[PDB]
Amino acid sequence: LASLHAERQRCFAKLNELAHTDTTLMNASKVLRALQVLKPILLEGSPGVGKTSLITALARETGHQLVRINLSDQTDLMDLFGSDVPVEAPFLAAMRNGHWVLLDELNLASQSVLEGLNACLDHRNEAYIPELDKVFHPNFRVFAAQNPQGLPRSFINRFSVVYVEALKEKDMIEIAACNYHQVNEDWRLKIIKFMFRLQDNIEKDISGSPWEFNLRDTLRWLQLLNDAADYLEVMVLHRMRTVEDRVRTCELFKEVFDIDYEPRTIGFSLSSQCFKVGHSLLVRDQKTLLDSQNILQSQLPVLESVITCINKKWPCILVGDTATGKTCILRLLAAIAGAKIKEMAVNSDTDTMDLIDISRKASELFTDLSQQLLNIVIKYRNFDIFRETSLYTLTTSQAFTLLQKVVDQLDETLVHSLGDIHEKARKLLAEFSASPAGGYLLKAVEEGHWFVLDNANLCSPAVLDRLNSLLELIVNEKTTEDGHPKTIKPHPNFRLFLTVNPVYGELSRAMRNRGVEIFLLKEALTEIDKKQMSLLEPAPISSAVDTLASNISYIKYVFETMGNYMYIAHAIILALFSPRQLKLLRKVLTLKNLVQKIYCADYFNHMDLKASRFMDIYEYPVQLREVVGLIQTINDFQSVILTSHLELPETYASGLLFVSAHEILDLTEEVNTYLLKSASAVYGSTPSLWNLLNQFSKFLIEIASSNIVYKLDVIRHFLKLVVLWKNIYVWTSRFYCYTKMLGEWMFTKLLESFLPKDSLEKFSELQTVESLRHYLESLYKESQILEIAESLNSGKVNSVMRRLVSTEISN
Amino acid sequence: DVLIEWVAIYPQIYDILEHINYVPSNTLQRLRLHQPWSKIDYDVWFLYASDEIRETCKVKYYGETKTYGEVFVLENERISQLHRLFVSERAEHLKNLLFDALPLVELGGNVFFNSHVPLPCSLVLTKSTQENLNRITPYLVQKRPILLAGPEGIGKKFLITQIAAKLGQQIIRIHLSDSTDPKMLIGTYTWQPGVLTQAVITGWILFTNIEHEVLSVLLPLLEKRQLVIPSRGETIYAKGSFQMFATSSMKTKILGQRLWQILDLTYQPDECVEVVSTLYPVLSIICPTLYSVYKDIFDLFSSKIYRRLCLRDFYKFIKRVAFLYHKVFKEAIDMFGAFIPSRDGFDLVVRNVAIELNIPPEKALQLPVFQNLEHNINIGRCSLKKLSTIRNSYAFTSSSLGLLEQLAAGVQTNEPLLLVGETGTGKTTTIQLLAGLLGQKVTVINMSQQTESSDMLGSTLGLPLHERFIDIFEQTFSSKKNAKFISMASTSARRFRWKTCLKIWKEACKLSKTVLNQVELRNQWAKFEKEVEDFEKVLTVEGALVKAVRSGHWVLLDEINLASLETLEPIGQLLSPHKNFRLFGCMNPEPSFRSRFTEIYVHSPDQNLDDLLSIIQKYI
Ligand SMILES: Nc1ncnc2c1ncn2[C@@H]1O[C@H](COP(=O)(O)OP(=O)(O)NP(=O)(O)O)[C@@H](O)[C@H]1O
Ligand SMILES: Nc1ncnc2c1ncn2[C@@H]1O[C@H](COP(=O)(O)OP(=O)(O)NP(=O)(O)O)[C@@H](O)[C@H]1O
Ligand SMILES: Nc1ncnc2c1ncn2[C@@H]1O[C@H](COP(=O)(O)OP(=O)(O)NP(=O)(O)O)[C@@H](O)[C@H]1O
Repeated sequence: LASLHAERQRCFAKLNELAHTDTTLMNASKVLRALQVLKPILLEGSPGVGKTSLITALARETGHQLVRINLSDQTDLMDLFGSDVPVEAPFLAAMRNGHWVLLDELNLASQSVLEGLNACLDHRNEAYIPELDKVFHPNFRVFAAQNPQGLPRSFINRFSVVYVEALKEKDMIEIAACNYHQVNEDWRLKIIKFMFRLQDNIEKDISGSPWEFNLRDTLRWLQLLNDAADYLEVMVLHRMRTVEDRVRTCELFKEVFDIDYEPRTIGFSLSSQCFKVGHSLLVRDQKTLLDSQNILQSQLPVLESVITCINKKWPCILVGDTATGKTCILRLLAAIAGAKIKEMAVNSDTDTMDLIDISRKASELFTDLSQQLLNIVIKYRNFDIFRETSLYTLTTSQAFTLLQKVVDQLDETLVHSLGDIHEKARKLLAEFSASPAGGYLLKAVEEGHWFVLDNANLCSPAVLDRLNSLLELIVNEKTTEDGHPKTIKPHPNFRLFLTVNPVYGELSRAMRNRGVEIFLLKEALTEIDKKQMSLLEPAPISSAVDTLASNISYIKYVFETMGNYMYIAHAIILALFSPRQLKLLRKVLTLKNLVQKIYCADYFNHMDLKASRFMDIYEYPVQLREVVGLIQTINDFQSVILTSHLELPETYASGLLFVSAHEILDLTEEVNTYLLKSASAVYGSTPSLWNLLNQFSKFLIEIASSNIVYKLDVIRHFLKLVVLWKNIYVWTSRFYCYTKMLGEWMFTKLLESFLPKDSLEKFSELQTVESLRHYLESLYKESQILEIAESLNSGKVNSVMRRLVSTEISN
Repeated sequence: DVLIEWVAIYPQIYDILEHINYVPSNTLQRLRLHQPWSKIDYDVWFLYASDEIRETCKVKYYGETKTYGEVFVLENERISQLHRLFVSERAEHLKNLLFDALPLVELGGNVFFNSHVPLPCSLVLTKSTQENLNRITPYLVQKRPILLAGPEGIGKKFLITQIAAKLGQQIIRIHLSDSTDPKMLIGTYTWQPGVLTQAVITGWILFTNIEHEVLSVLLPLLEKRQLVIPSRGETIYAKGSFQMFATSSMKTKILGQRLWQILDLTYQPDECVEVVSTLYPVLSIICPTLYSVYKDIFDLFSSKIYRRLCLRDFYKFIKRVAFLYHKVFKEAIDMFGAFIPSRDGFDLVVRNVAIELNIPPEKALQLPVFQNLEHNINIGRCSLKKLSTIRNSYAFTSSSLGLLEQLAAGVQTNEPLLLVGETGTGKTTTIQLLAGLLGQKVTVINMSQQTESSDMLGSTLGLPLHERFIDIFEQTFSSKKNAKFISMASTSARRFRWKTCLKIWKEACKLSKTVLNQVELRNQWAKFEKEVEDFEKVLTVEGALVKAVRSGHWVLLDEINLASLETLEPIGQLLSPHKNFRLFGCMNPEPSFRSRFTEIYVHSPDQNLDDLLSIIQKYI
């Protein structure tokens, strides 16, 4: 451990008894001390780094060329001394011209090339046995990548080993200084200290895996921050699988970051141009898969965390445990995205050549002809003609009928764009009577599909190593011709999505240290289990991957999940459904029947300038492009409305104010038995109650429809009077006390209490606290309705609506 | 026609009736064509995109009314109410009612329609097997991949076999193993036909020993009825009855997720009726008295029970009793406990048997040479019509007579047989009685060294050839003192390091091209170069039991008591085309291989205090 550092001091004690970055400069100072003695320099360091600590130092070293000799399996000694020409070289040039010869992966050598490198390592000119007698520049120091350990004890005791250490914490801040443009700098120091103490505390207890927690994750969180402290915790502790360890990690997050890691509830907003969940959108643009698995709403807490990982072009790792649903996560994600999922089950002890004869090309030609005809008939839906017979033939060696295909390719500009691939491949296919000579990911890395290395726990370390060479893009193949790599940089829409399981061995620490680990588990929420196992029941909730169906689905659900009442009901119901769903509910035209009146009155005045506050209020904070979600928008700024601004919450209560106002106003138009007597005595005698009601209800409808009405927590105090006028129209002798109560809620701006001042002074010209009873009854019943709707929003029992009304229930 | 109305209501019986003859329509091809893999090209509105193309296309006459596209929500509850109503048996009566517009409607446990053929249909029952056929009618109608994990010896392979006999299906039964290549999966090159690919091509199928990574090579078929043909490059539409049923009694595979597992169960005493069903002239309960004798054998076992009396064992006793009953049979069950390494224990088995039998014939308990002319065997209440007579030391002692009579009784019945002992001469008795009957061929596969594949089934060749030809052509093109070290590195690299020599071929081919009686050698260097390039692209059998079973040898699998898990040999035993094989194995002292071979112990045929005079006479 680090106590060896202390013991180094103890070592230094026995020494004393005998008597570009910062830490990177210390390691480079060690390598400079190493070069003072003529031997091979080995990098005896922990993994994750690579030879960058020597790939960079040559630039600061006296013009020393970087012979990065990537010593591998297929590497003969004749590929390291050469010169064998019939008369009638990188390691060779490095033996000729002096250079830094970076020998990568000595442990992966063939053990005579190992003997050749053992021969070459002499201080004096080499006199090789194995090919030629000797191959004598006289400073050609050769550095050695002592890879993840293997090496022979003679080759690994003739060299010199340099211990490459890790990164220091203030030095990690120095490395973070290249990212601290869009970073609160103290929050940057908090993220760095959080990852450091997280690994230092996780490496001392029960929590299972190796639990790497490296600096690449710190820089990943920092560069995740710059695209707007919650998302950092979400995708840096969704990857703790055991829930008890997740609780302990949240406790450590409170210990360091000093907050409460209440889970931001996510929600499935699935519109046409975008499907989005919880601080993550997706470019849902041309759709290939046409799948058969449903939305799986309980997986919504992690389906987002890979969707963000699908957008940040990070390495997708749907890691975790078996049969919990992992192929369906990536299936549904790139199914809604349409990103052409295609999978390779790399656990069959497959090889690196497996990732990177006439009739095979003929069948591939028929399939690609069908694909291009499909994309053709997508846009310009005009074609038919044996072209449809050409299509039927396309989905149908004795392949002479393919020549008939080219005849159909024989007989416009869209036809020109199709025949660009088609006539070219078919004119090549004219050679289907000629001489033959007979990749996996290199198909998808050059096309635009999304690749799924499924079940990929146990294939090989080195296969995933050659994958991780492409993880960080340019790909170096070997199926090219002579001397050129030709890396394919078409990575746009090409995502390495790797499943795993815990049954076999875990993914190796390199690919763990260079990816976005994302566990999964089992929850089975209510509508989730209703829709997943729905083959007996009548309905799912989100029953498609097409939004015009999902709208009528959820609108058929929550307008059927509804089971002085209907106020908070109609308010929350017309508060949780989407605006597109609001238009749809109007289009689809007990309490749901009366909601059509609320629909007409809402399209009159749901959010006239309340939407202007929401737009301007919504606009200052980072916000979406359109109007898809509302209560999820209310739930979505869950840290922001935890900033006490309440820009989104006050709109929610204002909606309740408008609906309750409409109820009170229709009741007052009905006012247009003792109250019946006073309202009649508009036309017992000498009324005082009727004006005392009608003017205050006019004050209500005034408070409904107006700029400061938008600018009006105080809306709760007005709603207290709304419940009060309700409770007096129910509580319609006691006129003096009831008037004193109305005067208290006035004692709780000019006009909205001025009308109470007029009606009260008129009633006093004529002239218990149970308002808290039905008031707290309304608070509690709306809290119940808030939970019953936040079910159909996400499925966990908490909300910004819920925490707000809970703190209101403190009063 | 409109019976696709109830298309996915019941299982794919309606889809199979469509696969007889069906066409599309607007809402029809909207409905039935949504299967897990196709290419649409008739209405690709559904699959082209989910934007306002698909989000706003059309749908013709959804309840005979024309909504737009998302009438899926009109239908993905309408079909779900039917899927609820079908939980309320007469479901197949409703399906046969629904077929009201007369094909090969097979009944069964529930229903089928596999219009291929009937079959021989042997293995019948009206027992716990009827409840097993009830438990497996459902998924076989639903065409998910099934499995079966009951306890051993229920005839689950025979259950699936007779189930396929109720169908018009031929269960190719691949006993996949932990040494399987992708050959009988798909074949190979360096383009082969393939076996699993052939059944996928032609169309049920059965696999066994699945429990003990090539499972993933079949997982493409299990996700959807199509395969990963990597070389030919075409997934196969498996458009028949390709139900890839398996068998193993555990749960550890991906099929534990993927395949709809099921649990068989068998009431063993109904075997009493079963052999009564099987052997018609064993209608006496002397059969069931022998079942009681098996129970008494179990009670005597429970000096060391290295065997377990089973319904397979009782069926083999019924087999040997059937071999008898052409013609009492105390000797029959006396053979049925011959695997008993104490002769006192043999006597106790005899006492148990005589308790089940009539009075004491100990005369039979210690009871001949031959009548060896043309059906040239008659040894010991058992004859053998030997074939193509060929024949050292012959007809040894009374113990040898007993072992020969026991092996005769085994050979007449077409069973497996072993002999555990200490001499290494049960094989001598085996080859002796082989030739003394006829001698088919003693294919004495000593199965203790070549572990498991070389019994069952099954490269510097061109390298020395090309080393010779390139030595000759560099002798022709270049010179001795000129290309000397080039020749020496064409040599030292040729001594079985056969991939750097590709460079010594190629660069010499380059200089030979630069060397341009003449044109003949030019084409010689050119063809040598092209052949070397074919090899340098290439640089990056017949089983003995199979040759026997096609030939007609005697499979003397010796030393099975020191082998590995080569249980594919027991599967090949469980296969039993043939005329007269002889799997007379030879142990030497396995819980299911050694419980499937009707064994006969040896009694060290040297000890009678004057029988050594017989072998001493034949030797001296
Ligand atoms: N949207 C969904 N619709 C239906 N089933 C789903 C859905 N999401 C998850 N599932 C469940 O997950 C299964 C499909 O994913 P799954 O088969 O578990 O992949 P996987 O087997 O977990 N790959 P692995 O990680 O090796 O186990 C289904 O059979 C259900 O049990
Ligand atoms: N209903 C039946 N009708 C006729 N024979 C039957 C029936 N049920 C069982 N048997 C017999 O029971 C025996 C079962 O042994 P067998 O199938 O040969 O090995 P096995 O039991 O399949 N080994 P395993 O596959 O693991 O069960 C067969 O010989 C069948 O003839
Ligand atoms: N049917 C038979 N007819 C004649 N002799 C028989 C017969 N069956 C067995 N024997 C005798 O049984 C003995 C078998 O012994 P054998 O196995 O040949 O000796 P061995 O010690 O194993 N040979 P070795 O491998 O050198 O040790 C021989 O004496 C045979 O003659």
